[PDB]
Amino acid sequence: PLGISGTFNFMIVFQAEHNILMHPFHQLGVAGVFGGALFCAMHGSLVTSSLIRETTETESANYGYKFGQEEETYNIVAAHGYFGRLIFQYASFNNSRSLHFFLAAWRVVGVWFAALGISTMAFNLNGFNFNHSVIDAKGNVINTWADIINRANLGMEVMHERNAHNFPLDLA
Amino acid sequence: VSYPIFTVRWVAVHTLAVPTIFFLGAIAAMQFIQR
Amino acid sequence: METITYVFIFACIIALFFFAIFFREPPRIT
Amino acid sequence: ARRTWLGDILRPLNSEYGKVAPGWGTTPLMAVFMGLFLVFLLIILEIYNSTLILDGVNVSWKAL
Amino acid sequence: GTTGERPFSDIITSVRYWVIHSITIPALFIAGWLFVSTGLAYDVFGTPRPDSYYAQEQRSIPLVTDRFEAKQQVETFLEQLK
Amino acid sequence: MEPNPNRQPVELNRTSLYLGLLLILVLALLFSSYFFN
Amino acid sequence: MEVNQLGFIATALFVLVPSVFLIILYVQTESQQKSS
Amino acid sequence: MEVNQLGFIATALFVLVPSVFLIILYVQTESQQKSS
Amino acid sequence: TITPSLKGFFIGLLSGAVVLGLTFAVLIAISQID
Amino acid sequence: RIPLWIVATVAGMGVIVIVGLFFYGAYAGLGSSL
Amino acid sequence: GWFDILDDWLKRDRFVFVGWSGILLFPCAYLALGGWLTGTTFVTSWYTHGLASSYLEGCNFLTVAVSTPANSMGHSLLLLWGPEAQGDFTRWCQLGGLWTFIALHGAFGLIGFMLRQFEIARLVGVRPYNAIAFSAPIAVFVSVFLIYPLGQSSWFFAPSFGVAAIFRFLLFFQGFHNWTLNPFHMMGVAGVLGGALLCAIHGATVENTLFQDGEGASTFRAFNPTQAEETYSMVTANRFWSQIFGIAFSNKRWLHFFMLFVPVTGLWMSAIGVVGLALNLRSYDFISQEIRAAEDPEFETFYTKNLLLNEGIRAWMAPQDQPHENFVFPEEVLPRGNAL
Amino acid sequence: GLPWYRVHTVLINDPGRLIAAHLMHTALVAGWAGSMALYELATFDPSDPVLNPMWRQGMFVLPFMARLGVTGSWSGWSITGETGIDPGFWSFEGVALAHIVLSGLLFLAACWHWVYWDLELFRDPRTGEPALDLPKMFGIHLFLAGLLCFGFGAFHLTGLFGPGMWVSDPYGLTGSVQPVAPEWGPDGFNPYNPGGVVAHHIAAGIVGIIAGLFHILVRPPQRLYKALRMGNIETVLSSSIAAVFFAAFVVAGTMWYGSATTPIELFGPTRYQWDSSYFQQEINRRVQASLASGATLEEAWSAIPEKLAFYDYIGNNPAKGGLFRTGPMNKGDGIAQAWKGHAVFRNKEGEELFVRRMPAFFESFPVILTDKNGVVKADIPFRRAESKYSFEQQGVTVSFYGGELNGQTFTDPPTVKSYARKAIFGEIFEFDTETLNSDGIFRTSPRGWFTFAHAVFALLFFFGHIWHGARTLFRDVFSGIDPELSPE
Ligand SMILES: CCCCCCCCCCCCCCCCCC(=O)OC[C@H](CO[C@@H]1O[C@H](CO[C@H]2O[C@H](CO)[C@H](O)[C@H](O)[C@H]2O)[C@H](O)[C@H](O)[C@H]1O)OC(=O)CCCCCCCCCCCCCCCCC
Ligand code: CLA
Ligand code: CLA
Ligand code: CLA
Ligand code: CLA
Ligand SMILES: C=Cc1c(C)c2cc3nc(c4c5[nH]c(cc6nc(cc1[nH]2)C(C)=C6CC)c(C)c5C(=O)[C@@H]4C(=O)OC)[C@@H](CCC(=O)OC/C=C(\C)CCC[C@@H](C)CCC[C@@H](C)CCCC(C)C)[C@H]3C
Ligand SMILES: CCCCCCCCCCCCCCCC(=O)O[C@H](COC(=O)CCCCCCCCCCCC)CO[C@@H]1O[C@@H](CO)[C@H](O)[C@H](O)[C@@H]1O
Ligand SMILES: CCCCCCCCCCCCCCCC(=O)O[C@H](COC(=O)CCCCCCCCCCCC)CO[C@@H]1O[C@@H](CO)[C@H](O)[C@H](O)[C@@H]1O
Ligand SMILES: CC(C)=CCC/C(C)=C/CC/C(C)=C/CC/C(C)=C/CC/C(C)=C\CC/C(C)=C\CC/C(C)=C/CC1=CC(=O)C(C)=C(C)C1=O
Ligand SMILES: CC1=C(/C=C/C(C)=C\C=C/C(C)=C/C=C/C=C(C)/C=C\C=C(C)\C=C\C2=C(C)CCCC2(C)C)C(C)(C)CCC1
Ligand SMILES: CC1=C(\C=C/C(C)=C\C=C/C(C)=C/C=C/C=C(C)/C=C/C=C(C)/C=C/C2=C(C)CCCC2(C)C)C(C)(C)CCC1
Ligand SMILES: [Fe+2]
Repeated sequence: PLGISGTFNFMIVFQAEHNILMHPFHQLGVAGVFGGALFCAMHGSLVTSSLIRETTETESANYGYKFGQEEETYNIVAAHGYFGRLIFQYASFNNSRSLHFFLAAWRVVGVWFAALGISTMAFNLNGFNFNHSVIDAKGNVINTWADIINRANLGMEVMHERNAHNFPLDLA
Repeated sequence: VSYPIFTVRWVAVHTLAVPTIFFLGAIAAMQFIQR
Repeated sequence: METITYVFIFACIIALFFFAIFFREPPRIT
Repeated sequence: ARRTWLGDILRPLNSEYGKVAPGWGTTPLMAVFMGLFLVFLLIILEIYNSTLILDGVNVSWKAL
Repeated sequence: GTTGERPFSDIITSVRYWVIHSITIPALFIAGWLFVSTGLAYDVFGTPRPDSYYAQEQRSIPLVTDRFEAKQQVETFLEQLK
Repeated sequence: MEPNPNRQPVELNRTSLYLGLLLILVLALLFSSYFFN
Repeated sequence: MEVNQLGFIATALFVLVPSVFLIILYVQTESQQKSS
Repeated sequence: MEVNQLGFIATALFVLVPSVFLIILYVQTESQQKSS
Repeated sequence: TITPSLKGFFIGLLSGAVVLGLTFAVLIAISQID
Repeated sequence: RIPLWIVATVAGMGVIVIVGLFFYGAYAGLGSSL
Repeated sequence: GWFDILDDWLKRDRFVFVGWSGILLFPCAYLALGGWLTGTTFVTSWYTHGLASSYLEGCNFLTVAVSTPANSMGHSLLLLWGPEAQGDFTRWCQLGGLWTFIALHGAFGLIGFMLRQFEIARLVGVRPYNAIAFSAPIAVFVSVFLIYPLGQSSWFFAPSFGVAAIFRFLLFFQGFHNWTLNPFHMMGVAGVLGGALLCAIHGATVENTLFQDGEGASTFRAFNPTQAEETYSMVTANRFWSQIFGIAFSNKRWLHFFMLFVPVTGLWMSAIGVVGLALNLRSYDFISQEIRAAEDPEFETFYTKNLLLNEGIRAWMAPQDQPHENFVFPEEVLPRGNAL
Repeated sequence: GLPWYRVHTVLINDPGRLIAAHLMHTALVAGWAGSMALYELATFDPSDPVLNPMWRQGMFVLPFMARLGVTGSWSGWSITGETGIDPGFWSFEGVALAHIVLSGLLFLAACWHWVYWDLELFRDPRTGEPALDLPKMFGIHLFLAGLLCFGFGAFHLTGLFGPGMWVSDPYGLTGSVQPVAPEWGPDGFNPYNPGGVVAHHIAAGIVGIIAGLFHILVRPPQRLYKALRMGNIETVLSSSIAAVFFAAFVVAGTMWYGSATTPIELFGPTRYQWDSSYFQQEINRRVQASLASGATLEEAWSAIPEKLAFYDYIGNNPAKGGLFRTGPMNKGDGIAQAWKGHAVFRNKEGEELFVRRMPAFFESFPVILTDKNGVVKADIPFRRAESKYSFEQQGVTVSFYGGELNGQTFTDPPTVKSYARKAIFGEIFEFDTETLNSDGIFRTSPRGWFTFAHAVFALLFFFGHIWHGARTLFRDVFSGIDPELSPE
């Protein structure tokens, strides 16, 4: 539903009927989003960290640049030369074209899976489900840390849309 | 030239590679603990 | 009352869109 | 400039800007109080946390 | 930047790597396995084995009640417990 | 009554101001609700 | 609608006080050329 | 004390809105020399 | 007064001194071989 | 000396075989539901 | 010298940097990775949640988690050699412990690692700024793994160090703290989410405004690692969005900076928000509504309609989630709509 | 074009104008004290230290005037509930009329250090420029601190020169401000042990004086002064913000968990006091003694003291509040007017039952009456069509001992229920809500707020620490990266 608290609703319900949170797709979704949001701060971090010279301390360091510059403002070599070093040296990017690219595709690819996640469970191929999947000898059941997930899930299933549901199975 | 086998780099790469296979074996082992 | 407060913000902001797009400081190619 | 009553009365204390003892000098005795300090906090934190016990020393509202 | 620490392709592609390792790698793979098979891993980390999570009759959970005389608890549970 | 040197001017350009305003107008729009309880 | 009483002075002042700051700092600068 | 409700936003805004104007117009001028 | 807990701490301090101590010594050692 | 690709594929299959084991292992594995 | 020898050594290149920092980064950080790992593979978490937390027990990747200390301990650091465990690595492994471990050792890994970001940074003549941005997580990890728990009852209610066990951490908030409706958390997603776009866009926006300066179908090699030459026309930029979105990121110091801000900022707004949850100060409230929720039994907003979901999440999970309370809810007391 | 955050940098050098700065944030704070101080003072009600002690009224600043010792107002009343004895000038009003004049003058000393900004003292001899010696400057101020810290430690709290400090203990509470004797024995560390405080200040004072001298004399190694770039004031800021924020987190701890630095009555009862039925168990003991001592169960509870039942009311358990639940605990459950009586719920069979309380986490909650042994004998159904344990079908009932209800019993299924649901909150009470016009929802105690205060505050400051520390040390790269490249 188009509105702020509406989304929250569309959500909490879903979890309940799709266990979305336990869905391999949404994962790869929260994956990139979190990533991009981390990379967005990474690549933004480095650049400004190897920014270059052009200012006083009174002046705003940001001023050191003109629209339509011919050469980039940052010192890429002194950047990779740092980041690369900070754990591994080779898990770093010298290939600005590649890096800026990595930024593109990561967020944009995970988000897709995600977009597909909803679209996947759209026809009921919900997230995983391990309720009662872990048991001992006698069969006495050992709750999986997912059984709680599911417990809190019922609390949701039950309430959502009280009055209409005129039958045992939320088949829709 | 002649670069040592006991490298800073190596101590690390090891602390990991030893357990990992120790673990992986442990796990592949569990794969059958029925009953 | 308070719903005007919501609508006043909502609006003066649409106009902060006006200025920031049309009376925005231009990109000077030098 | 513009000195005055206190301006002169306090000129020494502010004078020796760069006055710096040579080398590493005192440092060691710092690091000795330093670590000597840690255990203080830790020993306090740990009495408090309830990890360090003592007698007539059970941390509670009760305490008269 | 100028880098100079003993190369990788070298040894992953090295004749000696595969000969020292071939024998020792599965030594760990095997070692781990045994750790599980003996069933010591369990006693190693208290981790109960399916055969013994709940006593036979009881239906309750062996939950640690008091943080200070906890050691006892565990026992007295692991105790009556099979 | 002798001028202190450190009298540097202040800066906030035609744009930064648009953001500054977009920054407030928003939270204002966000918190308003919670400011009404 | 039973709502908080400072809603106006709260939300409102929240807008006009910081905003007025930025406003000041801009026209204070756009007036370096005496223009504005 | 049962008083009018807009007392604050009324009296208050009455102060800060025109006042802010004058404030602006001053520092907008005292900044001709870039000083301020 | 040397409560099993207190003794627990000293023990902890000693282990702490041991890991730091062993660590620096080996460290000054290898740094010295260069 | 030993060709690089040849170490990759055999190293890989292991990950694909070991990982494969893990999926079987979830069906009869303790964590199954039987 | 004597110091500088230690310095000189540990400080220069050798591939995997190891610095004045490393001394605490590497050790804490290692144990930490291990700390979590061992648990998932071998350690159980039964004696605290009556819940299985190890491959060994049969748990899967998404199941395994390194518990969290029973509500019987509270915030006691639960020391291996402390009064509670008494250096009994099996009981200490049983009373959970590994938690405080993983968490505390870990807590340093960050402190330590950020330092490293400084060390390597002050040594390479760059702006530490990266190290700053990194507060983003410290604040989160601090508040969310130490502060919040420290504010509540026991280490128990603290995160779970699990895959699913951590998802529980969500719902549980939604259900009890109704976090979802907390301004602060909001900017928290306003920044992460907002930033991700910022990332995915600058990344691609750049790629396309790339000067063909190579020959053929491989614009990935055509780039010069060697010298200064704006690879992406900043001009073909603004004149693009300026016409497609109305706005132009004219400059790269700010663009490549504003990207630093977005996240880091929101995160903090999250860390604040949760700090709230520490002392149960939460945004569940919303009087204006609930007061009128009393009468007018026929007026309904999503807020309430949602808020109700929460109320179910409580009643059902609390009994099994919070075992140490031995909750008991008879068939009747449980809230349900007509049908199921 | 100098951007705003950079505008306060103006000074950095020129300590002259800076003094006038701190000379202000100082004349601006002091003021705020006397300020809200007056305010809270313009609203605190003394009428009853029993059910309307400050902390409920949403008192935040006046709670301290007690710690230190100001118990009363020039209007013949106190916070203990005294009579005839009225403090000297130094009574709430004073404390305020006080800081009010303070800030007021500092504002002047303030607008002085500005025009008169260039002084000899701020000018270094050998150097042709404005410089400030810090490596010593610091130790000096230190010397004053401890000198004072001790000057206070032994000369105030000990009661030797001045009033003690607020203290009491877990009964009543019967708190008051009495003199404290520093007890250095090991239990001086039981945060709770008040004595454990006077002992620390008298003791840390020593350690400060010595240090000051030491740092007023000794000079810093060129190995440190080169590392900690001393001389560049920028470093003293990260070198302090660091401690300040930590100083926070400690005040955040002492506040939330218990501590003799934050009492039980000057601040909302601790949220943990209710976690463990501290208040009901320390009660049952007394109503049990009184009981197995030859007394009517009635004389029994009518025996228990007002204030104490009250503590056993979840409505004071700091947690229950809400981040936006805008006010003083009173426009919540209302104004506590009195204790109704302990509500023991009887079965129809005669069996005694208990209302299974509401754990701090839930705003919502289903009442359940468990048999004295955890079994379930009563609840308030939701399905209600398959109810097996309804009050009505199990004939639940309620009697009352103590309070004002006393010796009375209620039988009608409605009220019996009701009384229960309100029992899930601890000790039932009678709240006048009309006067303030409460809402029916809980709010958090001062203790609650204060914690969340030196919370987000301290959690932020470490960011300043990380920011200035980083801008202290890299004041070099600060400008640009250095046009030169390629080596490394
Ligand atoms: C933003 C920048 C971030 C920088 C990051 C830097 C990372 C570096 C990390 C190093 C420090 C982290 C590890 C510290 C662990 C300390 C262990 C602890 O917690 O110690 C454990 C104890 C807790 O005691 C509690 O006590 C409770 C009740 O006991 C007390 O009360 C009872 C009645 O209820 C009884 O009377 C009893 O006798 C009495 O002792 C319960 O038993 C609880 O289970 C128990 O945990 O705390 C104590 O004694 C110790 C005193 C507490 C000091 C707290 C300092 C700051 C953190 C706390 C803030 C929490 C509040 C936050 C508010 C919101 C924002 C801050
Ligand atoms: C509080 C008062 C005080 C202050 C502000 C100082 C300040 C100083 N002393 Mg000092 N000193 C004091 C009291 C004090 N001293 C006392 C009482 C004694 C005993 C008489 C000394 C004895 C002494 C000696 C011998 C020396 C000093 C020196 C110094 C200077 C060293 C520079 C420095 O601080 O970097 C050090 C900065 C740090 C160590 C910061 C690191 C701390 C962090 C990293 C801890 C980690 C945080 C972690 C998360 C918390 C763990 C706790 C947890 C387990 C609970 C500095 C100016 C040195 C000097 O050069 O003098 C001019 C020196 O040689 N002092
Ligand atoms: C210094 C810390 C501090 C603390 C712990 C308190 C605590 C308290 N004050 Mg208080 N107060 C303070 C400072 C403080 N005050 C100051 C500096 C002033 C002068 C402006 C006041 C003026 C004042 C008045 C007039 C009253 C109180 C009252 C109270 C009590 C009721 C709680 C409340 O009103 O909070 C309300 C809680 C909130 C509003 C929570 C959300 C509000 C903000 C913090 C959320 C947004 C913050 C920020 C703007 C977000 C933007 C960030 C940005 C990056 C976008 C409570 C004991 C009341 C009282 O008990 O009797 C008078 C009351 O009437 N205070
Ligand atoms: C602890 C005391 C303290 C002092 C004396 C300073 C002093 C300074 N800081 Mg600073 N800082 C601090 C704490 C402090 N800081 C903390 C705790 C943080 C992190 C939380 C920072 C983060 C920080 C950054 C990122 C920067 C500074 C900068 C500065 C310098 C100029 C910046 C400026 O004044 O902006 C002018 C301030 C304003 C225009 C005010 C507007 C900002 C908000 C919206 C005002 C809100 C406060 C006000 C409404 C009420 C205050 C209530 C109070 C309880 C906070 C100046 C030397 C700048 C600097 O020198 O460059 C490195 C700079 O860039 N600081
Ligand atoms: C959040 C993590 C963090 C990070 C990334 C930094 C980073 C920095 N701090 Mg710093 N600091 C921190 C937390 C942090 N600090 C805390 C919690 C305090 C307490 C006040 C300080 C106090 C402090 C001072 C006084 C100074 C700094 C300074 C600095 C800067 C120089 C490096 C330094 O001083 O040594 C880094 C120090 C450490 C990494 C501490 C080491 C951790 C301890 C010693 C290990 C022992 C803990 C123990 C074993 C744990 C057992 C747990 C037990 C309790 C159960 C650098 C930017 C300097 C500065 O910026 O001035 C220019 C400076 O003078 N800090
Ligand atoms: C989605 C979650 C998330 C993950 C897991 C993550 C992971 C990481 N982030 C890093 C960096 C960063 N993240 C940054 C901003 C952010 N990062 C974010 C979110 C994440 N960041 C968000 C919140 C912001 C957006 C900007 C900055 C920019 C950096 C850095 O530059 C840095 C980097 O350069 O990465 C390449 C790397 C630093 C590695 C390191 O310090 O190891 C060394 C020491 C460590 C990590 C030991 C810690 C031990 C402690 C944490 C014990 C914890 C153990 C449990 C948590 C494990 C449980 C596992 C689960 C399955 C339960 C890497 C660890
Ligand atoms: C395509 C790749 C490209 C990039 C994305 C790839 C995403 C792949 C995601 C797979 C992750 C989970 C694997 C499936 C779980 C499973 O099924 O294996 C389990 C343990 O797993 C595991 O132990 C997961 C291993 C991950 C540990 C990583 C630690 C990081 C340190 C590594 C350092 C290396 C130097 C073992 O089985 C479990 O335990 C068994 C008991 O033996 C039970 O019977 C069940 O089968 C239960 O599932
Ligand atoms: C629902 C409404 C309520 C909430 C608000 C809505 C959120 C909107 C998100 C925009 C925030 C990001 C700011 C852009 C970065 C930037 O462009 O920043 C400056 C201002 O631009 C702006 O933003 C101008 C703000 C108005 C743009 C929104 C117009 C909406 C109509 C779009 C319809 C398209 C068919 C532009 O240049 C900036 O400032 C320049 C100096 O003048 C520098 O040189 C740099 O270029 C720097 O980027
Ligand atoms: C309900 C409501 C109104 C809001 C919800 C609550 C809100 C609004 C919270 C916001 C409060 C805060 C501070 C949130 C976090 C702060 C923050 C910076 C978040 C990031 C999101 C944000 C503010 C703006 C998003 C920016 C964005 C997505 C796009 C603008 C940048 C952009 C156009 C990039 C594309 C782009 C790339 C490029 O390379 C070139 C050359 C050009 C010209 C470009 O335009
Ligand atoms: C705890 C402990 C410790 C240590 C530890 C350790 C040693 C740990 C470990 C370890 C480790 C170190 C572990 C881990 C790791 C690893 C691994 C074993 C992994 C994994 C897995 C897997 C399964 C994977 C998979 C994959 C990958 C790898 C990626 C891609 C995808 C795939 C699937 C292929 C200490 C001393 C502190 C203390 C005592 C105890
Ligand atoms: C006649 C005179 C005078 C006058 C006056 C005075 C004194 C005063 C004043 C006043 C004052 C003294 C003032 C003020 C104050 C206040 C302040 C200074 C503040 C405030 C507030 C603030 C700052 C804030 C905060 C906040 C907000 C804003 C809201 C939210 C929350 C927070 C916290 C964020 C005197 C007496 C001096 C004497 C001399 C002369
Ligand atoms: Fe970039």
